[PDB]
Amino acid sequence: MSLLRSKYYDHPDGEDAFGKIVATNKYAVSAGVAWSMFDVLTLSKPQGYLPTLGRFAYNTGPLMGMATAFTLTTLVATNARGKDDKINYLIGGFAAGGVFGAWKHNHVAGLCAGLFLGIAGVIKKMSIEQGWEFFPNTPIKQYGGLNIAGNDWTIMADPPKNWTTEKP
Amino acid sequence: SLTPFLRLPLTDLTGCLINHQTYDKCGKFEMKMMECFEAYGLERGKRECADLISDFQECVGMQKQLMRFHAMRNERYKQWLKGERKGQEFFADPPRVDAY
Amino acid sequence: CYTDDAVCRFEADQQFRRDRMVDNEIVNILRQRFEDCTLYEAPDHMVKCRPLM
Amino acid sequence: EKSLHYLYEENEKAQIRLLEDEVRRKMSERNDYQAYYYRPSVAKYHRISKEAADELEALRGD
Amino acid sequence: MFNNSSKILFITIMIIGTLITVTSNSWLGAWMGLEINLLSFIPLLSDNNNLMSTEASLKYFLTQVLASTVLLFSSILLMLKNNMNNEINESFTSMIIMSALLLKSGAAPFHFWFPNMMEGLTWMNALMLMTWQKIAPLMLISYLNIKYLLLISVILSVIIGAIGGLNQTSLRKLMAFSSINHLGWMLSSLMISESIWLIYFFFYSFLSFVLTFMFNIFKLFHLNQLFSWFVNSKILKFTLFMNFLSLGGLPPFLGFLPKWLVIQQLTLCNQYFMLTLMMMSTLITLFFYLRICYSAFMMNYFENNWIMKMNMNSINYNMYMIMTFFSIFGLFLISLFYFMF
Amino acid sequence: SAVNDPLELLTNKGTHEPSFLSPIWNPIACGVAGVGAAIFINWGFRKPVFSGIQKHIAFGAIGVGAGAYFDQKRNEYLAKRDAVLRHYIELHPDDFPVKERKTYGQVLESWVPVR
Amino acid sequence: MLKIIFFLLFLIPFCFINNMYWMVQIMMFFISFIFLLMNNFMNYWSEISYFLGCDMLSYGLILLSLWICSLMLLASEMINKHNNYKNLFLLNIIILLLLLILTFSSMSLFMFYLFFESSLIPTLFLILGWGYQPERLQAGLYLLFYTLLVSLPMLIGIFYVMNKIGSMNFYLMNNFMFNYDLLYFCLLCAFLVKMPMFLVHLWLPKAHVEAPVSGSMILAGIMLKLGGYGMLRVISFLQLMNLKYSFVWISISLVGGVLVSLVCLRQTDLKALIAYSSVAHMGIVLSGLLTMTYWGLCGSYTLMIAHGLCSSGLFCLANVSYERLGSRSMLINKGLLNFMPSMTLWWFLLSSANMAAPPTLNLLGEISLLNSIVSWSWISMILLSFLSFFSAAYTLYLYSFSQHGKLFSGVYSFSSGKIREYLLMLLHWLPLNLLILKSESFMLWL
Ligand SMILES: CCCCCCCCCCCCCC
Repeated sequence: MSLLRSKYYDHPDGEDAFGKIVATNKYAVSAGVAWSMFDVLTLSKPQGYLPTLGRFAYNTGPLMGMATAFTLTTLVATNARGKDDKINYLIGGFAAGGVFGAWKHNHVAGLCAGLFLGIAGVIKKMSIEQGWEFFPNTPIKQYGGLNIAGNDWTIMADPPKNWTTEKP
Repeated sequence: SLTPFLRLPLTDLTGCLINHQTYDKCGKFEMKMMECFEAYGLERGKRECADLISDFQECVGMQKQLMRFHAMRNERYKQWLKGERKGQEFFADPPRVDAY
Repeated sequence: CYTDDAVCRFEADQQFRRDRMVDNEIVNILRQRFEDCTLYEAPDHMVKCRPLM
Repeated sequence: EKSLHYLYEENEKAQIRLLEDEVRRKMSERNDYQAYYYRPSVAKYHRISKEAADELEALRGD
Repeated sequence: MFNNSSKILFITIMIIGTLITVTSNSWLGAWMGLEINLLSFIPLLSDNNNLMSTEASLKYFLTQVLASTVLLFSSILLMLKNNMNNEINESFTSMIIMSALLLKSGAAPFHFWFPNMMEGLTWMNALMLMTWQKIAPLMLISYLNIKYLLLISVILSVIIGAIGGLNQTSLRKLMAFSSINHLGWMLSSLMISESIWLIYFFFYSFLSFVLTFMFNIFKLFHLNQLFSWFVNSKILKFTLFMNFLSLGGLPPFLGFLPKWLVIQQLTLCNQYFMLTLMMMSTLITLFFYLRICYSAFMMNYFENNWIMKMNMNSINYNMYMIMTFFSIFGLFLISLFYFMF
Repeated sequence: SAVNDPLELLTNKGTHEPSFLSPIWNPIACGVAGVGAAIFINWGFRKPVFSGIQKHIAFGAIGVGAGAYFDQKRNEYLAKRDAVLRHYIELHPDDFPVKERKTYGQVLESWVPVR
Repeated sequence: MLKIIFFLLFLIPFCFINNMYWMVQIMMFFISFIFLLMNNFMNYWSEISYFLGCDMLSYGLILLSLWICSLMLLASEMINKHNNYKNLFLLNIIILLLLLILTFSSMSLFMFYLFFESSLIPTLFLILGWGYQPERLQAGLYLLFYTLLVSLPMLIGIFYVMNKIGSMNFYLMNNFMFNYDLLYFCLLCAFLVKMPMFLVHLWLPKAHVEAPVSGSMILAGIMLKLGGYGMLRVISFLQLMNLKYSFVWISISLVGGVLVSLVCLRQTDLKALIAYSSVAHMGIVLSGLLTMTYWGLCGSYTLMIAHGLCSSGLFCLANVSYERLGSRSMLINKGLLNFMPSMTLWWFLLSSANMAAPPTLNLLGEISLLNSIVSWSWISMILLSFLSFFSAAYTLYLYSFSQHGKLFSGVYSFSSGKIREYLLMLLHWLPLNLLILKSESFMLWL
């Protein structure tokens, strides 16, 4: 029950700022901490208390830059024009790609990552305006085939039950 | 309870391992829950046996009873710290050892 | 035809295709009537072929 | 007329496939029938252990 | 199995322990069945004339003992909080049960023991490791209705098991990374339909059980041993190498059918994005399948000169060619099957 | 039929005549598969293709018997599946009601013109 | 189409009988003769027996595929004389012919998808087994992965359409229409890569230069027509999303075909120039499909059939000169009129067929595909005139530089032309000039 326990789409896009920053940086924190936890023990071990936190910051902070730049670019593009659409998410993806290019000192990564994250942004915007869900709850969940009641193969005999289908 | 997947004669020994039917105060409640778990099923029993599941759960797990007891114990110490309860009369009269 | 019926949408689509074909040679025959008016009235096709057009 | 017969057969097969899709969706939504989505739980072993504990009460003694 | 009747006894107690695990209506009976299965599978996979088989047995022992103790811990916690054998609403102890089951199954990111240990094995024990030892943890995953943790495991397994198999030229570690990639298709089917999972597992074990026999008989532990493998007719090697295109999911072979039934059951249950993520995964699996398929598809090779006759067992090569026929022309039996209705 | 009743949609009236290959396709395909499997065995052991016809006859008989048995099991499985679907429709008539058939003369869809 | 399929299924055991290559060719030409006498098909689906039937579209595509495979056996004689696994090659050709007949005779779309992906495997076998260069491994992997990467989400699209409609039959799917962007992209991108758009062509020249003539002809004459026949089936129920998203594909497929036509002017390989020539004319086919006019579909099907015939005929000429000169290029093969004077007649009669040749079916396909693009918009006039001008600029450079001028003066003695090669060139050209007398079987599929 705080401002940290907020979602990205709890408000319409462009209405709220700080909750969107906290939410998108929360997914950035989760992804960076998970990747750095499978990084600093497994490949390129730092062998120190301070370079481990340095690798944690190296794998975390640019993802905060990605999240903050994409959310601020989407907020500016939503507050600029009246209509909300997909190319706001596209230019936010290009801003996050520019943040990637500033991370890796390679413009080509910055563009290609901008194009990929813009495609991801327009697909996510199509999801949020068309109503379909990326990972929905499963409607049809087969717990078996036909005759799941009929293939009880047990050698012990069933005692008489205490329940009936007959009305009193 | 769970279900046996691809059930064989080898589950007949395993099925009677841990249950409350052997001389326990809760098992009749458990038996009643198992009754609707034989009637409604394992999946409809999670929704249509919410009363029978909770009675068995706070009968053998004793969750609500122990939360009640720890609220009764914390309020007395809270009154002692606040000064409403005197230190000489801090505890009530003890029960007889032949009781309970 | 009903919404779920497909045995009668086939017959309606086939008669629609056949009526499209029939109207296609209706327009084609009328165009050949205009062209035969143009050839037969070689110096005076601006008067005789205006109603056919 | 062979196209008419095949179209009638395929349209009825499509209608039955749609009907069984709604039937399977409503069956998996509420877990009502014993056939497809029912995950069977039995109270056989609880009754067996309670019956065995009931016979063991008679054998207590000396 | 080979060279001793006590190994047949160990196979018997292996089947007994796995069938005790999967039939248990309580987590404790499933846990003791996993103990019986571990007891059975330590002596197979141990050989004192091999220096690396004992290390592989030690890696399997440490991984399974750590995963079984976490599984009992969270089972005891589930009994402590929600006193029945299952849980009404999903919580964190169900995620600990699922994680301890995923360490047994070998799915990512708990996959790291699996191809690092498969370098120390023979081929028959590899086939027992990646088919039958995935019966007991995967069937116990079915009791847990968790979507995010299973989805993360599916995505990580199909990403890693495709990418990771590109680097190794050894056939055992490559086939282990292939089994990691086919594990993600099994876990993706585990939360839509248990029968469709059983079918994908049966056909995956069939294709594994026919691809082991080609490597067990002729002792093909490396990629260039396939290029040096002598056959008396190159059309026979061309036909025998079509099982990798079957395991890659290419129609009209048999292995298109279980992938296809998983894709059909996933699209009926309205999952599309992780299905598309598993489309890009199986192209890379088909790509490192094709490096094996270089050894038979060019029809003529600069081969070693000294070997002139190929040798095989009688019953093993007789049983191998029954299933190689059904791994190529197995889609003609699509009318015979009645499970999928 | 002015209504699409699911009971009338699912009840096998008997107007669907089975095909010529319907009772016979699975045993002949499984027999061809068995004969081809024995041929493939004889080819891989560097025998003549039609050398051992005992294996060919045994594999063909096994294929025809398994095809007939599993075709019968398939037929009872499909009969029980449609019986389950019919009984579930009669058990809950509120969720599967009788819908009135609606012709194109009462429907205004949006046509898509090219130009 | 059960009689044709069972004819080829019992034509399968002729591969295992030795010295029967020309017998399989004779009986496959007999199949083409019988399929010429089976013509009674119209608009809807006729001759229905066990999920198999055809309309005029599928009749023309099966007839083209049967003609190409019989010519392919006639074209591939180097397999016969060197005994380079002729039984396996014959079995691959017959199984691939079964798969192409079965993916064209499909009444439902899922047989079309299933046998369409099944047809990728014997083509990959032909690439990896019967080429001549070390880049065979680069060729079949590009073909397999460029097809599969876009053909795998179209299976998800197929199952999405099946759940929504409940059937895959092409007439029952004609009634519905869908307003989903990603369904449109799945059902289009596989055909947009399988028949080469300019941005996704890459796999085509790599698959064509490396491939054997029996393997380049099945990529040029057909199997790009799978990606046109798929759109001829799919665009019927996705008309609104096609009107939303046609203009990007029309712009790409009209700028390519000018850029692609300028590519062929700056290339020296004989087999690669015809490989890019397959891109430019089916750029016209792809532009004419996504305009949903009646003339666009009719002229598109006409240019599919006729372009398949002339591109397979042009790839026939690029292997006759290759096996005599050792390696093909513009520089080695300069001026072959003084070496083979009688081959030069077929060289011009099929290189002129690649552009607008006056009594051929290529012109009749091209004259009606330009109608739909001009009626679509007037902006497209500028990039069509450059397209056809550069088209006959490059395809006359092929015959021009390969069949005129001074000799190489570094070549050795080779064999002359044979009866087989002139007969092979005749059956690619005279069907282009003889089916114009009944072009309504290759125009009207509706
Ligand atoms: C090699 C030929 C195999 C098939 C022989 C004929 C089998 C006919 C079908 C099986 C009997 C069906 C009785 C209803």
